[PDB]
Amino acid sequence: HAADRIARLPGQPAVDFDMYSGYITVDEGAGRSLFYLLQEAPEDAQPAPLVLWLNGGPGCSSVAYGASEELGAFRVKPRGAGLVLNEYRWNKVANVLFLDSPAGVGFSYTNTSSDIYTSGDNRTAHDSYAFLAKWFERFPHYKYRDFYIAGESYAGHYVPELSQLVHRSKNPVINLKGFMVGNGLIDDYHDYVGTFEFWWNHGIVSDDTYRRLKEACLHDSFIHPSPACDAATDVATAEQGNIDMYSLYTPVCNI
Amino acid sequence: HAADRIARLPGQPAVDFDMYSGYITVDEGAGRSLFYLLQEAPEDAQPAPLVLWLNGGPGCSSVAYGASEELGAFRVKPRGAGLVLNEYRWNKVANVLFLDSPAGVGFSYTNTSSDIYTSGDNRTAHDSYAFLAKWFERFPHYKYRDFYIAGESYAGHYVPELSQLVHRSKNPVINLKGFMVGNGLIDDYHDYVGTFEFWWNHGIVSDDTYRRLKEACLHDSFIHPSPACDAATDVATAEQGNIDMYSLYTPVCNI
Amino acid sequence: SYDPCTERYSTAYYNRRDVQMALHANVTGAMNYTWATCSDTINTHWHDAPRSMLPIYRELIAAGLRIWVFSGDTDAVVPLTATRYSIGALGLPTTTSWYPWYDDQEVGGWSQVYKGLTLVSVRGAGHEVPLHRPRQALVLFQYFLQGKPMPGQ
Amino acid sequence: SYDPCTERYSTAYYNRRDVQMALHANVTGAMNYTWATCSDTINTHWHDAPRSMLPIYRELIAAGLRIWVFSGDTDAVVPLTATRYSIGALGLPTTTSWYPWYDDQEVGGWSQVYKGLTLVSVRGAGHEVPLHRPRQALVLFQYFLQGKPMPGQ
Repeated sequence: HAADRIARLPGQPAVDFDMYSGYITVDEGAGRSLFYLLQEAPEDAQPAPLVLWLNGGPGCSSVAYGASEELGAFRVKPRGAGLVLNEYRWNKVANVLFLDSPAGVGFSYTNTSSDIYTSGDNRTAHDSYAFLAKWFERFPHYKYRDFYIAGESYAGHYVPELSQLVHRSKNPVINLKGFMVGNGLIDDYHDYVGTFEFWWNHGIVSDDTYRRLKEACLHDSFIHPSPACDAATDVATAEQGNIDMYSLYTPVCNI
Repeated sequence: HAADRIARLPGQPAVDFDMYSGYITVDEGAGRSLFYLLQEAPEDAQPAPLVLWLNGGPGCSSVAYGASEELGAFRVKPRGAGLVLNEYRWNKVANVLFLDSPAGVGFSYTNTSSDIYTSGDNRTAHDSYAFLAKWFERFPHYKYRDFYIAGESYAGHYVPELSQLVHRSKNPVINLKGFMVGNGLIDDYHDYVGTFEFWWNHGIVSDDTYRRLKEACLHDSFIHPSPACDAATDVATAEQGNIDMYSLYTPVCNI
Repeated sequence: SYDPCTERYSTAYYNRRDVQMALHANVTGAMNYTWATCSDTINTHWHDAPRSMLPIYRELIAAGLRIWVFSGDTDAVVPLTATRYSIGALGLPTTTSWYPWYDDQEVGGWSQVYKGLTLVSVRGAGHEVPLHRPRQALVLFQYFLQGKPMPGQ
Repeated sequence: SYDPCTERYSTAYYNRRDVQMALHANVTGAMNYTWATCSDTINTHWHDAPRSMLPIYRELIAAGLRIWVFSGDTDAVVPLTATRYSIGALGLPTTTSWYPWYDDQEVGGWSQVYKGLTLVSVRGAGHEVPLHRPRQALVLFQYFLQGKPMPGQ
């Protein structure tokens, strides 16, 4: 674990808390290893809970997002030149563990190159569980700590799925207290439903397109829409124009 | 008309266009007179159309709003200390006529004090028509000009109502070309309907309250809601909290 | 840059005797009441007010007048959906389906052209469009005046 | 102050050999591919993905776990209404109806407490809450951690 400690990152201001990062092997046979980043809470906040943070995609990295442009301790300067402190980092209040998942995302990797074409909720959940078990073994001072799993987007899937293994697992070292999901997939149908209504109520699609979507997509999955569904969304996309779908009232990056 | 000319307003930067303001008597018997403010387009833009601008309320002044914190040539400094030029004023492109209406609003007035308790769409429309006719007589260089009526809010009522008299009027001096309505009352029922859906889609009311509103108000008028309707909206208001209902994502004035 | 207290200022400014003068307002000093942005009395003593304007619309539409309706999309008082449903009740036919309109390189909002009416939304604007989205509100006005559809690209 | 180009920066920063080093990343220099924020392949080669999470929710809810769901209200990708309808499908009972929550004197967003779940909206935030509403996102996290309802007044 001590080997995982980070001294100072390039262009990183001096701080009052520690950080670690490194790989954990989740599938020996396959050669699947996951990269993590642990940013701890300062001493005055200790002993703080342990919070596992997961970004979605699927295929998106928790370090990239969560850690770097969201709740992580720092923000990257332009041209990836340096770091600035995130005044509102969540590590002000908890021990935050960022997990690049699944294998192949961010810095995580697979020895078995086909891994990359067979990813899924099950394996992802399973490998994460593994990661956890091993991680704790390497950070035994974390055993028994209050533990929470949190994430956003596709992680609406990852969080509870993992939460479930864990809970069922009957792993006594992991004190799972709950989970938190931000803007996440919860139920395909309902989500599809609320999605369209929201768009229409935001003047982002036409009446017809609103209707086309409700008719094409309500029986699909968000991740695996039917071809009707995509045809529909292709239109919606044309209607939405050059706006940032993830933040309606803010500008798009011009670079 | 020349008597209506304004030289310079207090704390008002120097400009390249003229302005006028004064009263027009719309009901001799009653002693009802309407105050107006005409801000003209600069020479290079002339001869520009004539645009009558109306604010809503009902009971709100076009000068206060339209002219002063919206499309008018200037903006008032803090403490009503002065003026700044509105870089995007509509008088950059048209001759803009701001009308305080009805009598009793802003600077407009009534000799008959009960006027103030009997206001309505009909009279308002009628007095405006009168105002117009007379106004043109005083600004004869405006006769035949392309003319448009525009407004927002309750003016969703005023604009087309007036537009209609005018059109029907068969007044040959007024070249009415059309009207434009911004965030305005168009149809009570539909508006009520879209209103609630919008709120719910903006996370401003609960599911129950959303339902309560749809049940209490759909048969009412916006201006004269039933007591069910208000009871409902009283809740909605409690749910909305201290936000600016007219601009969801912006701050409220703290003074 | 945005200032929610504007009405405070106006009310100050209009109550000034020098401004009233320059305005030719309250010539005789007779108006023995303070100037306010609205009259609560009128506001609260309102009479006739038809439920629908749709018919006037149908009329004027037939009369061939130019008709534009707009909506600041972050207003909650008389919101976009309200307008959408209302206009939709006119049952007009579409000439140009909902499309994004631009101001330079940004989406200023959206627009749909019907046979006899143009509907325009202003992305990010509250109730007082020319107050929250001044640059875009001006664009809107110009196209309306030219009787030209809001611009793509 | 807000910067939509953040991903540009990260991608730069993570590709640096000094940062990888300090991170203990790509120790052997073996990873013969550039670091990216997402993997399009995985992204596009996705397999199993149940339609609903509701059952896990029911489970864990019964198991007595703490469950919070949140939503940045100006996100269009996985929006608020989507979440509203989804949670509503759980049919849980309300312990505290929808109310505005505050951060100092502002409304940070809204919240509703059910029997076994807390739902929280973050007024004005896009998909990445801690990016668009950093101050409020932090408040959210603290209350969750304390297992305490978002604050009124």
